[PDB]
Amino acid sequence: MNLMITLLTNFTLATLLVTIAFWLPPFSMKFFLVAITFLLFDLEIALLLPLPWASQTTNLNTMLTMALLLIFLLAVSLAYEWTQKGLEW
Amino acid sequence: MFMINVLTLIIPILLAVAFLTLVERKVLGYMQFRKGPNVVGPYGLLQPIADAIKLFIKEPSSISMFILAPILALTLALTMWIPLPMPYPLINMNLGVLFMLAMSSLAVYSILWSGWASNSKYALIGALRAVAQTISYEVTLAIILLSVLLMNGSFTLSTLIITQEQVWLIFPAWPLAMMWFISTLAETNRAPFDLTAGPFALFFMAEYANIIMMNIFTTTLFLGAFHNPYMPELYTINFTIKSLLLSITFLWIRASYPRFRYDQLMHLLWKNFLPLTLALCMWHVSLPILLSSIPPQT
Amino acid sequence: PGIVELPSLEDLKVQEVKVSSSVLKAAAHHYGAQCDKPNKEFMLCRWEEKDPRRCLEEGKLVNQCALEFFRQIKRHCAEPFTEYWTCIDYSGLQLFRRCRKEQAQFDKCVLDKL
Amino acid sequence: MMTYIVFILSIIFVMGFVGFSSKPSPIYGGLGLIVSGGVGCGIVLNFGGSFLGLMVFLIYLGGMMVVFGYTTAMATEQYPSNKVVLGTFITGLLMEFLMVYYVLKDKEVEIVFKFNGMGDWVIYDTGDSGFFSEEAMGIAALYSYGTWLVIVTGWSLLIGVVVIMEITRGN
Amino acid sequence: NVWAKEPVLVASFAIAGLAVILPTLSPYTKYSLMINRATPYNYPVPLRDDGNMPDVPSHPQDPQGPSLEWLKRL
Amino acid sequence: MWFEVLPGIAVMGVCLFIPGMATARIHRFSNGGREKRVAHYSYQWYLMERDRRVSGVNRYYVSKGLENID
Amino acid sequence: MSLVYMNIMMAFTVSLTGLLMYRSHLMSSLLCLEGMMLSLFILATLMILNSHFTLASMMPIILLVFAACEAALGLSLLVMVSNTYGTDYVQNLNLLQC
Amino acid sequence: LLQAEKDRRVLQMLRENLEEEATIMKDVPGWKVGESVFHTTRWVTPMMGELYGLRTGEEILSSTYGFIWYT
Amino acid sequence: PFFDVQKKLGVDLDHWMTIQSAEQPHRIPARCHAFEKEWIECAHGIGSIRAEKECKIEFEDFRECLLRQKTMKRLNAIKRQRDKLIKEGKYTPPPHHSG
Amino acid sequence: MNPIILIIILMTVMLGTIIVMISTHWLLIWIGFEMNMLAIIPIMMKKHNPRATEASTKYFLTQSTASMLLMMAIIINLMFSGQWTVMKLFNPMASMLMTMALAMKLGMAPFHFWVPEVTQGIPLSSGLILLTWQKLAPMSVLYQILPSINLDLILTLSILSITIGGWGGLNQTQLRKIMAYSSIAHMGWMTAVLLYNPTMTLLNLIIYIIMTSTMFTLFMANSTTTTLSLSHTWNKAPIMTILVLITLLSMGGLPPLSGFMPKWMIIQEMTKNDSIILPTLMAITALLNLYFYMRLTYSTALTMFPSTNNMKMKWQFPTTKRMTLLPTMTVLSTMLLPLTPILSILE
Repeated sequence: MNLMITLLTNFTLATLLVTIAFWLPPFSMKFFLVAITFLLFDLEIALLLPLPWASQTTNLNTMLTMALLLIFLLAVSLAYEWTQKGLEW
Repeated sequence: MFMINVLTLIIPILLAVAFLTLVERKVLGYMQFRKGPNVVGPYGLLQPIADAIKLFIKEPSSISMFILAPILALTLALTMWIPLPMPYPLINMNLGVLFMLAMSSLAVYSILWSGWASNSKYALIGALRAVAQTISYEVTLAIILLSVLLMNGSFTLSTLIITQEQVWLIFPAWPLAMMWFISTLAETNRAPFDLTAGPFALFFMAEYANIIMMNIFTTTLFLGAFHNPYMPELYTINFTIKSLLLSITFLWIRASYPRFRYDQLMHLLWKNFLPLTLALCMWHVSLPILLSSIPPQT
Repeated sequence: PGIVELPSLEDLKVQEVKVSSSVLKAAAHHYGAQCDKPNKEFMLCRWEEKDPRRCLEEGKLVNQCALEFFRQIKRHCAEPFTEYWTCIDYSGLQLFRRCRKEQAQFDKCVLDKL
Repeated sequence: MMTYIVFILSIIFVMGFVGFSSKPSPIYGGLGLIVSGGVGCGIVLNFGGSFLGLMVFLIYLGGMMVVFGYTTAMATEQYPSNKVVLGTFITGLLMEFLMVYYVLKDKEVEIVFKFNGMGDWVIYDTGDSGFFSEEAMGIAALYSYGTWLVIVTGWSLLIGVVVIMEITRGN
Repeated sequence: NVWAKEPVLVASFAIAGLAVILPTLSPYTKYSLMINRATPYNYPVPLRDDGNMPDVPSHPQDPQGPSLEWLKRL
Repeated sequence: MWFEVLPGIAVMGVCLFIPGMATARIHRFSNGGREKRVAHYSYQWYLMERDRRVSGVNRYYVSKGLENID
Repeated sequence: MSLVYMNIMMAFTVSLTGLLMYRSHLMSSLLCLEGMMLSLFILATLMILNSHFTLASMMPIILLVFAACEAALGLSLLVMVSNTYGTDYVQNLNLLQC
Repeated sequence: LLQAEKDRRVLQMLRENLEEEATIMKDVPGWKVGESVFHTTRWVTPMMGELYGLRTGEEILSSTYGFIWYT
Repeated sequence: PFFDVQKKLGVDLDHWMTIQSAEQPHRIPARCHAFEKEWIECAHGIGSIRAEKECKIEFEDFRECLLRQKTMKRLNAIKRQRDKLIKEGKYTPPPHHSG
Repeated sequence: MNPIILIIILMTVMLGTIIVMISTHWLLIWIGFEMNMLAIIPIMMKKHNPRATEASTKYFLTQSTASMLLMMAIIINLMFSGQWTVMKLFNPMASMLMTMALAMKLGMAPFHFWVPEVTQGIPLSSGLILLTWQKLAPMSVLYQILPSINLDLILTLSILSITIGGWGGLNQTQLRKIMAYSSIAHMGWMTAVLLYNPTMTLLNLIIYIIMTSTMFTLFMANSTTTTLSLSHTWNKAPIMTILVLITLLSMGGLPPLSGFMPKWMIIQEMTKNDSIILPTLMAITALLNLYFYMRLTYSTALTMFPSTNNMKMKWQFPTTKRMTLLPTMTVLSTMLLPLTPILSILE
C-alpha cells in the first residue's frame, strides 16, 4: 500500500499537470525480423537470469555445464543468423 | 510521514530537471564559444523557469490515446526513483534492478503509443523505426546487468553498496562498464543516437527524468565511497558530486560526435556487441566458481 | 467426525523472557555456549513427535534456562553490554562487523570474570 | 479501504479482461490487456509474490504487447465504435455484477465447486521460518536438478529462431 | 593474417575459449565446492545420541566432530 | 570561463542533494534516532513482529533492553 | 476454496469466449489467446504461492516462455497473411474451400 | 526459544478460540464443540483463520499483509 | 506406448519434478507433506482400484488438507452465526484485547 | 529449405513425439505437443502459395487452442489432487476438457472442420507427416490416462466422427480430402475402443499408419490430385493401378485382405462386452464409408478413361523416382491376413 500511495500521488500530480496544460489554452518484411529476434533473445535471457539467485548449491559442475550450454546455444543461434544473412539489410 | 517522504521525493524533480536544462545549455555554450544565457536573469535560472511557463503558454491521437501516451511517460518518470540507494533508499525493495528494466520497457510502450498517436504519417513510420532502435538495446543492457550483479549476490542493492565500498566495481570490469555506458547512451535517446508532438514540456520532462535516473543508477553501480554510518551526508555529498561529474561527462559526449546510420546502428549492435557480451558474461559465470568467491546471499 | 483435545491455560500461564531481539542477537554465541544444552531435549522431542501440546514443559525448561542466563548476565559482568546492544541497535539489520570494539570489550569482560 | 482487496483487484482484473474481450480495435485491446496484466501482477505481488510476478512481468509487459503493437501498427490502420462491442461489454458487466451480488451478500455460487464466500486473507502460512523467501530458491533451481528441462527448452528456442527466419524467408 | 579481418569476433572467440577451458585447470575448484557446502542453511536437527560413534561431541566447542578450519586459514 | 557556470551547477547539485538528506532526516526522525529495521525475509519479519509485540507500545523502536527479567 | 480462484476461472472463460468468437481481425483473437495465457500463468502461480509447492516452481516461467514462442509463430503467420493479402481479415479466406 | 514461544502462543490462541466457540454456538443444531475437519488425530498446522478469527482487520492485516507490502 | 527408458536407462530426469518428499534445495515441506507421504505409501503396491476402495480415507484427508473446503465451510458458518447474533447484539466481545 | 535444415526439423518432430511418449510429467507433454506444432508448421508452406499460408494458419489456430485447453486441464488437475504423474486423474471436469482438447488435437466430428482444408493446399509429404505423427501423438496419452474417463464423451465423439466421415466423403473430388475423411473415420474407430482394451487401438494405429504410408507413397510416385490424372497414370503404368486396387480394398477392410483384421478384432473385443447394437451400427457405418473407395478404384483401375497424348512422349522416359520404401510396406500392409496371433506383440 506504500507503493499504492506513491502511485496515487504521482498519478494525481500527473493529471493536475495535464489538466493545467489542456484546460488552460505499407511496411517492410525486414522490419519484422527485429521484433521476433529481440523477443526470442529476451526469452533466452529469461532462461539465463535465475543463475545469480542459484549459484550457492552443492552440484556446481552441473550448474556450470548447463550455464555453458545455455550461453553456447544462444551463441549457436546468433552465429546461425550471422552466417545466414539474417540481420542484414 | 510517508506522504511527506513522497513530497521530498517528487517536489525537487522539477527544479532538478529545469536546472539540468540550464546546465546542459550553458555547458554546450562553453563547449562552443557561446557565453549565455546570462543576460536576462542572474546566470539564467529565470530562463528555464520562463521556458517552462512559456511552453505552457504557447499551446493551441484519438484524444484518449493522445492523453494515454504522455501520461504514461510522465508517471514512469515520477514513480521510478523509488529504490535508489542514496544512502537510505526510499523503499527497501527486495528486488529493484529488474524493476528498473521493466519500467524502461514501459517507457518503450509510451514511446510506441505516441508513435501510433502521431496520426498516420511517414513521421509515424519513422517513429516505429525509433521504437526499433530503442528496443534494440534492452537485450544487451539486461545481460550486462546480470553480469555486474553476478558478483553481487542478489538484486537487493544494499548488499551491492556493501560490496562496492571496499574497491570500486570499475576495476573488475571496465570494458563491460563502457559497453553498459554505450547501452545507456542508446536507451536515453539523445545524441549521437537520433531521432524522433505534444505536450512538449511533459515529454521533455519525462526524457530528462529518465536520463537523471540512469545517471544516478550508473554512479551507484560502478563506483562508491567509504560509507561511515550515522552521518549519511558524507556519502550523499560525495555521491552527488560524482553523479554530477558523470552527468557532465555524459552531456560532454552528447556534444561532440556525429550520429550513426541506422543499418550501421543495428549491424554495430548485433555483430559487434552481442558475441562480446556473451563471452564476457560466460566469463563472469566461470570466474567465481574458479576463484572460490561467490557472494553470500543472506 | 474426530474432535480434538487441547490443553488449557493451566500450563500456559508462564512468564517469558521479553527482551528485544536485537540484544538477543547480540547475545547469540554466549547464550548458545553455556545454556542450550537441554533445549535440544525440546528439539529432539519436537522433531520426533511433531506435537505441540507435547513438549511444553521443556519449553518451560528452556524459558527458565534463558531466565537464568539473563539474570547471570545482568548481575555479573557487565554493564557495557547495555552499551553494546544500544550500539548495534540502530544498524538496520544487524551484522557483527558493525560494533566490533565494544564486542571486544565485552569479550574481555566475560573472559576475565567468567 | 477495506479488507477484500485481493477480491476487488480480481474484480478489476475481470473488468479489464471483458474490456478487451468485447473485440475492440486491437490497439485498444492491447491497452486493455496491458491494464489487465498490470492489475494481475499487482494481485500476484499482493500474495507475495515478491519475486516471480514482477520477475516474468518484464517478459509479458516488457516483451509481448510491444511486439503486438508493432505488428498491429505495420499491418493496417482500422480507421472507422460498433454497438456489438458495447452490448457485449454490458453483458460481461452484468455477469460480473451478478456474481458480485450473489457472492458478497450471499453464501456461494457453484459452477461445479463449492466457493466459500469470503475474501481470502486466509488461507495463508503461519509466519514459518523460511529465511530464504521460497520463491527465490524455487526458481533458483534447474541448475542442480534441471538437466533435461533447460536442454529441451533451449532446443525449442533454437528451433523457434530458425523457424521464424525460414518462414520469413530463410536465409 | 586472420586477426584484423573480423577482429572483435576473433577476440570474443579467444576469451570465450579460455572461459571454457579454464575450469579444466584451477587450484580452487574443490575449495570452492567445500566452501559452498560448508554453509548451513537448513537447520541441523539433533538425534538419539548414537551407538558410540567416533564423532559427534556434546558441546560443539569440543573439536571431536568433523569441522572446518581453513575458513580462517585463507 | 567556467567561473560563471559552477554556481548554477552547484544549485543543480543541491537540488540533487536535497531529497536524500531530507529522506534520511525523516528516517532518523521516524524512529527516535533509530533506523527502520529493514525486514526482508519471513524470519526477519517474524523477528520484527515479536519486537513490536514485546515493546508494549505495539511499536518496535523502544526495544526495552534487559530490564524485563525479574 | 480461496474465492479469488472463482473469478480468475470466470476470467479464463471470458477470455476463452473472446478467443473463439471474433469477427474482424486475427490480432484480436490472438491477443485474447495471449490474455488466456496470462490467465493460466496467474492462476497456476497463485496456486504455487498459497500451496507452498516450492520444489517444482518451474511452471509459470516455463509456461510463459513456451507459449511466448508460440505467440511469436502466430505473429509470423499473421505477417505472412497480411503480406499475401491487403488485410488481416477473418474474411478473404473462402478460397481453399471446404 | 523463538520456536518455543511461538508454539506456546499459538496454543494460547487455540485455547482462547475454543473458549470463543464455546461461548458463541450454544444454540446451533449439530455441531460437536471441538470438531477437527480431518479423521486421524494428528497435529495439523493452523491456517491463520483458526489462529486469528473474528479479529476485524487490524491484527490480521499486521500479521499477514504487513510483510507483503511493507518495506 | 509407455516406454521404459525412464526405468531402463536409469536417468531419473523426471522423478524429482513430480511430487514433494524429494529433497528441496532448502529442505522445507509444504502444507500437506505428511498427508502426501501417507497417501503415497497407501497407494504403492496397489492396482489403483482398491486404492479407490480402501485408501479413500487418506484420499479425502489429503483433499481436505489441500483445499480446507469444509474447514472454510465451518469457519463461514461460525462467521454467519456471529454476524446474525451481533445483529442481535449480545456480549460486546472480550475475545479481543480484554476479558 | 536446405536438406540439413530439413533433417534438423525432422529430428525435432521425432524428438517432440518421443518426449510425448516417455515423459511422465504433464508440462513436458504439453511442451512436446507445442514443439511438434512448431516443427510441423515449416514442413507445410514448402511452396509459397497462399493456399499453404491459409492451411498453416488454420492448423496453427486449432493446435494452439488444443494446447491451451490441455494446459487448462492440467492446472485444474492440480487445483484438485495435485501430482505430476500421468495417472488415473481425479476430476470429471479436468478429464472432460482434456478429452475435448484431444478431440481438437486428433480430430473429431465436433472438431474436424480444419482437416480437409489443411490437407488440400499442401504437398503430400507434409500431409503424410502430419497425419502419421499427429495421430500417433495422442495415442500414448489415451493409452496412459484411460482409467479416469467418462465413456460417453469418447463414445459420442467416435459415433459422430465415423458417421461424419461416412457422409462427408461421397461428394468430394480431391484425393486429399478423401484421405482426410478416411483419417477422421479411422481415428474415431481407434479412439472408440479405448476404455475396454487399448491393445486394439495401438495395433489399429500400426496398421492404419502402414496403410497411409503405402497410400501416400503411391501418390508420391505420381504427382496427381484428381481421378483424371489417375486414369492417365493407368494409361502410362499398369502396376500402379493394381496397387491402388489392393490398397484401396484394404482401406475398405475386406476379409481376404489385411485391412479387415483391425476391424474384426475390434468387433470381437467390443462384442465380448455385451453391447451389440452400438458395434453393429458402427460396422454399418464402416460399410457406408466404402463407396468412395470403390468408385475411386473404378475410376482408376477397373474402368478405363480416354486420355490426351504426349504420354506417348512420356513413354520413352522412366518413372524414375526413388521411393522411401514402397513395395515391402505394401505387401506388409495387404498380405497380413494369417498374422492374427501377432496381436500378442504388445505386453
